[PDB]
Amino acid sequence: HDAVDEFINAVETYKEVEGISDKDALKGLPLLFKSIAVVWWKGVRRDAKTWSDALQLLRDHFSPT
Amino acid sequence: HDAVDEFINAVETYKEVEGISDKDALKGLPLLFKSIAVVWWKGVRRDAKTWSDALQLLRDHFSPT
Repeated sequence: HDAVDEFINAVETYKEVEGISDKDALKGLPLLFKSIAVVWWKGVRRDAKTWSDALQLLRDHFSPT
Repeated sequence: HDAVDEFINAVETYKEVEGISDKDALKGLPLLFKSIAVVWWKGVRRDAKTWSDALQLLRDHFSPT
């Protein structure tokens, strides 16, 4: 139940829900989740001041519009 | 159910299971999950050749010994 196990569950859930192949996943998912993680950390070191505002922020950054 | 939502669930599960405060979590968890993500990507661009070997790898890197 450590952080690494929860990280892997996220990646594997996403691979499953999106029906991504093992080959496309190996090629693509490490950089995608690396980008998410960097953006989250970047937006906390820049702006966010709260825990709820650190979560919400990452969403608004990957926004539908 | 996108990647960002699964990422947030991982972080929030970890915060909950470990009983981390909002203040310690804001300060600490973005860099921790950023590190995990970087290590995973690093170990795929270096060594791993398979999907099961990309998962397993990240574990062995955060190894108990």
